[PDB]
Amino acid sequence: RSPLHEAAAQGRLLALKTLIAQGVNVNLVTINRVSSLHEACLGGHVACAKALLENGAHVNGVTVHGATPLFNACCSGSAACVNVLLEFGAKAQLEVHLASPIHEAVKRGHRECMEILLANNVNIDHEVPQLGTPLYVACTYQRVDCVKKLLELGASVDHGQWLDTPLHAAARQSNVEVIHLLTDYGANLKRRNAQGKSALDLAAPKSSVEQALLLREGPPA
Repeated sequence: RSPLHEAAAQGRLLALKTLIAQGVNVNLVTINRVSSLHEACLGGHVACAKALLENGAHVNGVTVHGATPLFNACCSGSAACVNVLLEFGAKAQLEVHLASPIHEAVKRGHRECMEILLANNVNIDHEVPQLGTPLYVACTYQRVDCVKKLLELGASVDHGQWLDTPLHAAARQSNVEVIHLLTDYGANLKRRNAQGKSALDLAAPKSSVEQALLLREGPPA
């Protein structure tokens, strides 16, 4: 790990540009194949990221753990970083063995980063194995604004993590607004998951979430 890595991690633009000017290797990576660009993006430091990109940093570089600069930018929640990476040719949706930027953005409630990725043609219903769709992640982590936006953009309401629907995920949490939003957008309140459980079955007894499900569930057909 180099001085450039550290300047990038800290968001120390003047030090970073000074080091670049001296001729240090912009693309030097650690044993985990982490570049200075990876560290700038993880810190959400857009000016440092752009300076590195201007000097030939690899916009689609992959760490040993499958992280790209774009994934790291989605960890930080810096929309500015996401934009500059995409400007320099970052791939928005990645192959299966690489960490998914949009799913991390949604998990952390970074709605603007999510919208930018969707605007750059990431599949709104992209189901990462065992993680689920963006809507499923949003429901798992009680990201109300992300849930609302995804539904409005046409996310498949029942598409989650194989048989676990977004409503099943929401039922395990404590957010009532998410329950009504899913229901309003046509969620199937009756269907059962891989454990044979309905959303109502999953809700905590006497909880507000359970109450919401009870109030929205139609009568026996």
